[PDB]
Amino acid sequence: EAPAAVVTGAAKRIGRAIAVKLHQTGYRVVIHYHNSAEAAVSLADELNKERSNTAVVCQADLTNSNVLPASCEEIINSCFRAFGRCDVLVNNASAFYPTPLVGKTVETQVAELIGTNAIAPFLLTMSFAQRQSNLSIVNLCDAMVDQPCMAFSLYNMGKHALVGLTQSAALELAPYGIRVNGVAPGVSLLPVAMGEEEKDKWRRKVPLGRREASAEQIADAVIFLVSGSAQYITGSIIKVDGGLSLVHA
Amino acid sequence: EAPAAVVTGAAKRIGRAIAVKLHQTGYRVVIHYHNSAEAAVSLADELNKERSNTAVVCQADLTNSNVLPASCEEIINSCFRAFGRCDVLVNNASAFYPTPLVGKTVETQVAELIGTNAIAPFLLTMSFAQRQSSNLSIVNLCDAMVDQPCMAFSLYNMGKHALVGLTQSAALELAPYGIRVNGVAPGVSLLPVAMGEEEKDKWRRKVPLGRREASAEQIADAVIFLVSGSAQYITGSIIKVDGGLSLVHA
Amino acid sequence: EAPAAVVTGAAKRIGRAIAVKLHQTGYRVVIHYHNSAEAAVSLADELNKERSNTAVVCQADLTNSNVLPASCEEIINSCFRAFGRCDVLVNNASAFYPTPLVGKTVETQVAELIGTNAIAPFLLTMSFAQRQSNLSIVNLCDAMVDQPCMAFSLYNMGKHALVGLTQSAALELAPYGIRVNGVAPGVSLLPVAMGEEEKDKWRRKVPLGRREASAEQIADAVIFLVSGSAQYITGSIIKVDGGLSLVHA
Amino acid sequence: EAPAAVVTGAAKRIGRAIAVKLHQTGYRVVIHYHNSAEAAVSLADELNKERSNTAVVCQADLTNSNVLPASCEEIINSCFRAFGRCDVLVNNASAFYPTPLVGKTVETQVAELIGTNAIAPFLLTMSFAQRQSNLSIVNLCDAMVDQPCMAFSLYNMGKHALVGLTQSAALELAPYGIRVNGVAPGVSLLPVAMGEEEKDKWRRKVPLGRREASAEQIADAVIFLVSGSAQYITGSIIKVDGGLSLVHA
Ligand SMILES: NC(=O)c1ccc[n+]([C@@H]2O[C@H](COP(=O)([O-])OP(=O)(O)OC[C@H]3O[C@@H](n4cnc5c(N)ncnc54)[C@H](OP(=O)(O)O)[C@@H]3O)[C@@H](O)[C@H]2O)c1
Ligand SMILES: NC(=O)c1ccc[n+]([C@@H]2O[C@H](COP(=O)([O-])OP(=O)(O)OC[C@H]3O[C@@H](n4cnc5c(N)ncnc54)[C@H](OP(=O)(O)O)[C@@H]3O)[C@@H](O)[C@H]2O)c1
Ligand SMILES: NC(=O)c1ccc[n+]([C@@H]2O[C@H](COP(=O)([O-])OP(=O)(O)OC[C@H]3O[C@@H](n4cnc5c(N)ncnc54)[C@H](OP(=O)(O)O)[C@@H]3O)[C@@H](O)[C@H]2O)c1
Ligand SMILES: NC(=O)c1ccc[n+]([C@@H]2O[C@H](COP(=O)([O-])OP(=O)(O)OC[C@H]3O[C@@H](n4cnc5c(N)ncnc54)[C@H](OP(=O)(O)O)[C@@H]3O)[C@@H](O)[C@H]2O)c1
Ligand SMILES: CN(C)c1nc(N)nc2[nH]c(-c3ccccc3)c(-c3ccccc3)c12
Ligand SMILES: CN(C)c1nc(N)nc2[nH]c(-c3ccccc3)c(-c3ccccc3)c12
Ligand SMILES: CN(C)c1nc(N)nc2[nH]c(-c3ccccc3)c(-c3ccccc3)c12
Ligand SMILES: CN(C)c1nc(N)nc2[nH]c(-c3ccccc3)c(-c3ccccc3)c12
Repeated sequence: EAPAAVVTGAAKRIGRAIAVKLHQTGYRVVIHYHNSAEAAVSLADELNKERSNTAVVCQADLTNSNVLPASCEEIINSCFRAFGRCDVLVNNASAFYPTPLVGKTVETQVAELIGTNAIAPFLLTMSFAQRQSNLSIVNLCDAMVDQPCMAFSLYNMGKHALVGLTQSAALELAPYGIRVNGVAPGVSLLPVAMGEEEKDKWRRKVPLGRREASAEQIADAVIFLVSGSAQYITGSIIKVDGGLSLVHA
Repeated sequence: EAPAAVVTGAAKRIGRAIAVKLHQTGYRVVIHYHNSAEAAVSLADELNKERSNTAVVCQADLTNSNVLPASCEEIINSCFRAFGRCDVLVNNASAFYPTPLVGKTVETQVAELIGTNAIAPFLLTMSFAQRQSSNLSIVNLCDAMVDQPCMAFSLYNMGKHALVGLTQSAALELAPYGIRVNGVAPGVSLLPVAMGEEEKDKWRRKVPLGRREASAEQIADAVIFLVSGSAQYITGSIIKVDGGLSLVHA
Repeated sequence: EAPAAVVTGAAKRIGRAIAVKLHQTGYRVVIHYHNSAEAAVSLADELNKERSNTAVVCQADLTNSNVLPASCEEIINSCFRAFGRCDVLVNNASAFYPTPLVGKTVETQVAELIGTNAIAPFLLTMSFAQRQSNLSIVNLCDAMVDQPCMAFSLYNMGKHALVGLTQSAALELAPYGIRVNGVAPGVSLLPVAMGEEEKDKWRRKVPLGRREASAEQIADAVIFLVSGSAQYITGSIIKVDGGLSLVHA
Repeated sequence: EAPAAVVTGAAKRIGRAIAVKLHQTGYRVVIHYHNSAEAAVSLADELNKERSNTAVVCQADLTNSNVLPASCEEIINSCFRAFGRCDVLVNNASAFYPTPLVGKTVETQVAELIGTNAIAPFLLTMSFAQRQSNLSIVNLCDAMVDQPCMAFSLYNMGKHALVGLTQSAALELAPYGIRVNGVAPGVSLLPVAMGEEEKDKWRRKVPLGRREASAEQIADAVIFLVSGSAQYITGSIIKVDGGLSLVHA
């Protein structure tokens, strides 16, 4: 029987590439999404056309609130309901925008940035562990977490907290055979929202090829960590950044 | 005119040691507290006996909620109200208890552990900056053992990791405003009030430098250094005060 | 045409396992050794018996000296002489013994521990780059480098230097398309000879399975890093440590 | 009576500021130097004029060689000869120049850069410990050690090794009551001869004040670490960098 994975924020960009690559490796997948319903459904259709009954969708807002724990339990339950098992969890969903220290209320900014990047991953990890082979969790971290973008305090706080969870959960879940690791992009998939000077600016900074990573290149590191070639790896965060984090100001 | 400082969770233990040391150094202090009203007012009294109108208490819950930003703005406002200025913010208040992955609800555990150790610091830092020859700084109480977490303390550890991020992010963003943001990271310092002595000494024997926990004063000494003119170029630095504990393998 | 790899300290233990796995993967290999002449020649014999003309040995002392640069240049030259190309360098060879602060002279301890663990990797890197495809270098680091063993200051200084080399070379060699990464064991392959009681003491410290890594598990991470699935990864150090580095005192 | 301190490389710039500030705090000092004999002699004169026979000079090359251990033992011996005690060691002396991976020979660059930045500090640390209250060692590290300057591998390796020494020696010397810490400048006291327009290119990068640290600001962290206000501080590296290491590419 085929193992099953949950991928959060899987309708597009990097999460989509991760879902596709896991599916290509033999996994049945739960495609979690928030607003991108059309793309999520379209992906499930593509994957199921490829192998019957190997993809479902699960919608949820991963903003922090009093109902988040239940939402996270529901996402995990989705995988068990469809597939009878949940082997892999990939915490990819993430809000990202500036929150200057000096439009949304600040409390809403806290809820979204800290929720998606950290609390939800924790609650998902909890539900995943409680519901239990090669079991593992992969968290999408930031290679430049110690050289933060100006004015992105809350995002960066969420991403540091995710490092904490990766390490703490690796330690605590190791007794149950559940590995917990991170994959930490530098820049990958520059937005269409972004100008040509701005994109070029980022690309010129990347030592290895002066270009951003493709989504597939991020997904390759996820595949490695969930594989049997990573059986002794837990609590490790693998940068997939082309050397970007090594470049001083 | 004397500068003024806000210390969170300053009614007892390390926070009090910090408020006391700042006060001795010439600061006027806002003693924030949550449940320890008697301890806070008593400290405020001691300090005002030393110098009149140099201490005030300020009560606030720093659990995450949708009014936390208001609460944090009020704390800073209380320093301006009392003293006409606010030079130093120390983020010391902290909830600490296990939250196993496998009867406070989890919502409450998330709110208290992430609110006190990270979100309140952020919102206080926001309010401190917004409300502004001077020496403005923020000191965050971090964990020296943040990368070797205690078993079953994931939310507390997430909170402290987030506080590293805030220290770095805020150092970067507030530097152009003349506001320095640093950390002090104890290893083991004042042991929990309810801990016994088979266990207190088990923590003590782990510490390379002296086989003993740090005194509150020793933690405060590092805080006083970072707020001082002797640290005028230091920002985004987290100073470990751990007797080498973080260097010891399993 | 088959790519080629130099593995230092490859006659036994972890370097041998890395050489065996690269070879099983399709590489021709230079098996470098210092003293284990017999284990080394036996390994080339066996690999060549499996695929003709795919392994050679190369003897060099990697202690620091004024001749170390020529010795490192010759190692890389030996790979080109045998195979016509040099695609991969694995800096595995390492002296390891205590050097307390309070039979070998200190001169000799410095030369052996700092030479093998840091200066030879640097010179081999230089010769690798100067002599020049998915080109990459993998350095064998320590997962515990920031929680050092008591009385192992020079060994630890070496392994820290190795971290700096991994990062500096990743940055500098990126424009040439050469990736530089690290694999960081916690405990792996305990000396057959170390006492059993001491062995079980190390084993009981590892969160994931309460056992040391196999040599093959370490090699798996090397294989990942030199592969086409790691083409945007440079300057990354992957712990393969079962969470050991995460455990407080 | 008054404590005593060795400062390596103390004839000018940051080492000189450290020596002066220690002396002003009440220490007697050994002013170590290599080439700068006029400045070292002149400094000791100035300090002895303040307080009689509270300063001596000591010349030594700290390049790695077979005689480096005796050289370092003689530096510590010189403190004992002059003042009968040695309470503080400041490892400040450092060679700094590029060593590209692609007329000094490379073995000489290894010897100078690894010798001054790491091996001499180790040797001085050994001698200091052997010859033994508030005893401590302060090592001059880099805030930018994980974002290395392009083509400065050997220097960066040296500074990484020095982090490792700081930590290893803190652990090992703690039972002797000797604390071991570091001070990590970002950019400080730029060379007088560097054009001001090149100086401004570094300055512009520093978040706190768009300027470099004074030598005195660096010395202030050293004075803190050696003081009774840092009596529980060991194995800590304090960045004094105006936020520079936080700024991304
Ligand atoms: N791209 C990079 O260069 C880069 C760099 C560093 C780190 N990362 C990390 O790598 C991961 C993938 O990056 P990305 O650029 O692909 O991410 P992204 O496109 O910014 O976001 C991925 C998905 O997150 C989901 N999401 C956002 N807010 C949400 C909410 N409130 N509740 C539930 N889901 C929500 C969205 O779902 P819907 O679209 O369905 O609304 C979105 O598709 C992220 O964790 C990111 O932080 C990426
Ligand atoms: N002690 C150590 O060994 C150690 C180790 C590592 C890190 N640290 C860090 O150093 C700091 C001081 O340590 P400590 O042991 O002195 O701290 P503590 O005694 O555990 O807590 C300090 C104060 O935090 C306040 N607090 C707790 N929950 C709160 C809430 N919901 N809202 C507002 N305030 C709240 C309490 O105020 P009231 O009493 O008024 O309710 C308490 O007095 C903490 O940040 C801690 O994490 C300490
Ligand atoms: N085993 C672990 O738990 C562990 C933990 C952390 C890091 N690592 C790292 O992983 C790598 C492999 O570990 P290992 O246990 O397999 O190493 P090892 O058995 O201690 O050393 C491997 C080889 O190093 C070579 N070597 C030693 N001194 C040399 C010299 N002066 N010149 C040239 N070569 C020399 C030896 O070659 P000859 O036999 O031919 O003389 C030896 O076979 C090392 O870099 C090590 O530091 C291992
Ligand atoms: N300046 C910065 O921005 C910066 C940044 C990062 C780290 N640091 C560190 O802070 C410390 C002080 O920096 P700096 O800029 O003041 O250093 P520096 O001027 O480049 O060098 C300091 C002294 O090192 C001595 N030295 C050089 N080679 C030597 C050798 N082979 N043997 C013995 N002594 C030798 C020299 O002595 P003589 O003059 O007597 O020959 C020199 O005066 C250094 O360890 C440095 O790496 C500084
Ligand atoms: C949709 N995008 C742009 C992202 N989405 C999410 N959820 N997280 C992101 N993190 C980054 C980022 C963060 C720090 C340093 C570099 C890239 C990014 C980012 C920022 C710039 C260019 C490309 C990616 C990012
Ligand atoms: C009241 N106490 C005990 C604390 N309070 C707060 N708010 N934070 C704390 N953090 C720790 C701690 C964390 C990691 C490693 C060691 C101690 C502790 C801690 C835990 C055990 C022994 C001493 C201190 C701690
Ligand atoms: C042959 N051995 C014993 C080694 N050889 C080399 N070249 N390097 C080694 N590094 C380690 C090590 C170092 C720090 C923490 C754990 C293992 C070790 C090590 C030390 C103890 C048990 C297992 C491995 C080691
Ligand atoms: C005399 N100088 C220039 C130095 N001397 C020594 N012994 N070490 C030095 N380290 C640096 C440095 C290294 C990395 C990043 C920034 C500055 C420097 C440095 C490099 C550039 C500008 C100012 C200082 C430096």
